[PDB]
Amino acid sequence: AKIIFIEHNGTRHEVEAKPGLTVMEAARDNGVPGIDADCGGACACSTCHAYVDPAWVDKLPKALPTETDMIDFAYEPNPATSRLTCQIKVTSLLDGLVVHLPEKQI
Ligand code: FES
Repeated sequence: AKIIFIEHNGTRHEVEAKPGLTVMEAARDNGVPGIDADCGGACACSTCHAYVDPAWVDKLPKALPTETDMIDFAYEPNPATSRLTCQIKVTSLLDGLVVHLPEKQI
């Protein structure tokens, strides 16, 4: 599945990710800048935060309380598009998924 990461400045990064990996791993293992992922996908750091493109928000699983509580700590969270990428599992249906990276991670 192809996953597209776009930095806050418009720089586009494309990666191919096997179903089963998380979007965070897809970015981390392929050298995409803008994602720190300090806690390693344990949903406890909010440094894997990204804005899902509106065209894809409804195609993703609903966020769990534990995730939303963490997003509150993220840098400039967006109520409609913000997600923790380590909580998004890649599947063939997400082929073409577009994710916008924030200016900074906290
Ligand atoms: S990598 Fe820490 S919450 Fe996603």
